[PDB]
Amino acid sequence: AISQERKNEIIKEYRVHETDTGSPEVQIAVLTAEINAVNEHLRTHKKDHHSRRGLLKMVGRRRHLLNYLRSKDIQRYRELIKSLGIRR
Amino acid sequence: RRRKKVCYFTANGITHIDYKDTELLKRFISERGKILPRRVTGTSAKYQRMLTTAIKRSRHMALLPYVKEE
Amino acid sequence: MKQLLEAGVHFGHQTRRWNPKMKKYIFTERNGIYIIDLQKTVKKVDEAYNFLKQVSEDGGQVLFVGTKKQAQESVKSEAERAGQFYINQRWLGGLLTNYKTISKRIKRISEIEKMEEDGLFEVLPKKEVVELKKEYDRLIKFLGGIRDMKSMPQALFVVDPRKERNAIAEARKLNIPIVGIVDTNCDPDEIDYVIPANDDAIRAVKLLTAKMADAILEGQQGVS
Amino acid sequence: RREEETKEFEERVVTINRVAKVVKGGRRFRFTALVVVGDKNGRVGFGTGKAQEVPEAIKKAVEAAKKDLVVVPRVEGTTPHTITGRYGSGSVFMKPAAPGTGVIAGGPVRAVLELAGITDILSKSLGSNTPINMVRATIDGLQNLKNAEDVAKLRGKTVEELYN
Amino acid sequence: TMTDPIADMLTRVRNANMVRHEKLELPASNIKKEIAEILKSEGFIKNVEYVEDDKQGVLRLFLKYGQNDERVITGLKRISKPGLRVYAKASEMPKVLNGLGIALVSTSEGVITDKEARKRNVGGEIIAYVW
RNA sequence: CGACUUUCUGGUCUGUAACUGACGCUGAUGUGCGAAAGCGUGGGGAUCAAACAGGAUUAGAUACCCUGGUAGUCCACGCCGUAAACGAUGAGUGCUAAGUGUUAGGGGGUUUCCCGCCCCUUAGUGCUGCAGCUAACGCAUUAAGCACUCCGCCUGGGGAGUA
RNA sequence: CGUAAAGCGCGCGUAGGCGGUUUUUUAAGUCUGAUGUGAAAGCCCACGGCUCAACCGUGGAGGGUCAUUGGAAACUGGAAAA
Repeated sequence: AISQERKNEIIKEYRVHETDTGSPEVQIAVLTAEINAVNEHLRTHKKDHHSRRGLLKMVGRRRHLLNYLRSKDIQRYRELIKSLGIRR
Repeated sequence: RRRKKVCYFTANGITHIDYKDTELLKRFISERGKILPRRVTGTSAKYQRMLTTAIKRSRHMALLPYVKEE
Repeated sequence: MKQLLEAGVHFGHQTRRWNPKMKKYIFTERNGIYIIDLQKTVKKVDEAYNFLKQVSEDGGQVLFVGTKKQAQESVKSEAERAGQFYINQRWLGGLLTNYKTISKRIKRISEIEKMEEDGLFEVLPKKEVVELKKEYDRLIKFLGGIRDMKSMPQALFVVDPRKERNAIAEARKLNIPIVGIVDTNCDPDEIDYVIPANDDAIRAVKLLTAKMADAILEGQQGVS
Repeated sequence: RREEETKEFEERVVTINRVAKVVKGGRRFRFTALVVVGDKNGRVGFGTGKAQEVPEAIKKAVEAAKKDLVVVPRVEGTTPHTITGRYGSGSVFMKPAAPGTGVIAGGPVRAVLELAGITDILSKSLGSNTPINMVRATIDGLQNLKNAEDVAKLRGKTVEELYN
Repeated sequence: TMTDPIADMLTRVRNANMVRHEKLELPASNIKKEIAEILKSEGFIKNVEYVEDDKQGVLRLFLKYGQNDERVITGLKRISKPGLRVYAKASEMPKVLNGLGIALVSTSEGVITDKEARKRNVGGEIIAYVW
């Protein structure tokens, strides 16, 4: 939808430390949850324009940040991709 | 604004009504059934946009006629 | 001269729109109007006093415009006391760059005043006399009493810029040093000898005109 | 502004047109002619005017020409430096030249520069070919032209450390 | 995203010329301080004053104007801009306005006016003319 | 995009500033959406309305005019993929006089209580206008000004968007 | 590139182009010096000789997006750190 409760719950395990709120690992995780949610609703409703526009924008941003973490660090990319089971 | 006195909202807020207070239905509407728009009442834009849907719902209740000409 | 107690008469201006170029003169707006500062007013007025007196020292000549209402009765008094030519009404199109018409105007005046002696009125049909009398009346009225304008002037005084754009622009075309009262709603940089003072007040304009007349007079009575 | 008939002068006409005003019935025309005026020693000015006849029109243009005047910052019989004039798409471009070259430009602008007392100068008209706009652009370029003394006073330093 | 800070400073300078205000504000930089110092050393800048606050800048400069309120330069622009960077040898270095103007140029030993750069026989990447 | 209520769902701004520390902008090719009309598939058709019928005007009117009137306008899924699709103004960033409003906010003072008032800050949303700019008209912080990066495009008209 | 021909309808975005602030570092670009080379004839300059010129000769300069190598590190670029 999403909900602040489940968001705040899931970010605690993926945050790099307790006090942080950025750390795109957090962002990649919440974006992945968001894209699955919107994709389920978009399969529920085949025709619309805001949904697919949104999905494309968030996928683009997720890829941009995922590529950003590919140059800052090299293990983080791997641990996230095989933990979220994403970016084949 | 050159319309009537501003800040008519001094007697209502933050949200209203929707149907339980005829004390702000009949003031803001005419005698034939028509709505009084913002120009004569002097109220704000937001309160007008709420009272619009409010009468839409209240005429649904049969508490209020769509048009009262007889 | 200027002193702060004489600066206490000046208060407020007309407030319909204010040019952002002269915020520096503004002290602090209050009661819904803008007021002009007075500390710089004394210094500027003292200076303009000095320049006007210097103009008078060499035997100068200055013009007085009073086209605005509630100023004429003071403008004529101070100019006639001053001993220099004067205006309180219509500035006919061109009076500092159209010299070929001013000479003919004063020449027509010199012509048509004198025929009253040898017989002008009733000495002929009603048609011409009724025309010439109204001609003389309107000429002296809307031109003024000025009949001594002979040598092109080197400085001018004005009552208001906002009404008198066309003449202040004509003077800029003739690169003459300009001095005159400056409302807070007028172009500052069109005038080089500024006086940030009020103009609506009858007493304010009266005192400013009296002081300027005394300045021009003091400078003229000395060897020129 | 401040016309003077005290210096020497050289009248010079650029173009004449037969210009018409159409009314019901006939067709009214009034000749036009532009002129440039200078003493070819460092002072120049252009002029325009219109009348029903040639001599009266050109006299009007000349008498209006002295009223607009140009200081013509000049040095060594050449402009101090190179510039580009621009006025209403009538662009123009000038550049100094070694002595013995001479003014090379279009007819009107040649007359403008020959009559402002410049001997050797390089330039080429651009954009529009109508005499009036390029002549006015040329004069505009001369208005915003500066010399070594005109700048050395402004900047805190002096001449002989910055010089052409 | 700002593509070029030199373009910003020169636009600020010219836009200060068109309305005439003694003071202007602009995020500083080491190259910016150096070129401001050379601007003051030519004579175009009345005074220079760097300040520090979080984080960079902000360089405050005091303009200069003639007694009749006349702008000193008649134009000001850059040459080396992104995409098409430019360079200049020692002999090939251009004399804009000759002595009149100067040609700011960055060299292997530092940024200097056009003159010294041709005197020492060391060129560099030009940045902006001024005149 | 203007009927209401709910279910699900995408975006925007302000403040905050704790946080990630340049991760940004433009962006060929590629992909998708894309007015109305038009088409495939099945219904529905109360109105309105191409084609068409009658009459009237009209030298003549298959046009306007009046009365009907099918497809169509409607729905559901696909199809196509142009337009004066405009602000005839490409996107992103920074700077440059003002005043006046409007929409959703914020800070402060004035009031026993601001909800009554004012000032200040935002962002859009307008107008009048200075500098400047333009063939001129006009643009003017919602630049067609002052610059930078990137993309698209033009190099006379007809031929011709034709082969 | 408002109206004159010229901003596609717009959106998501690859390749590419471009790049906030500071420090250290590399020296690829850049700047700078040398070395070899850019045939000769030709262009230009200077001189000389055909009676002069044309012409020819002589010598010089000039000519690389050139290679090697000695230095500089502001800027572009590479690396590392804020």
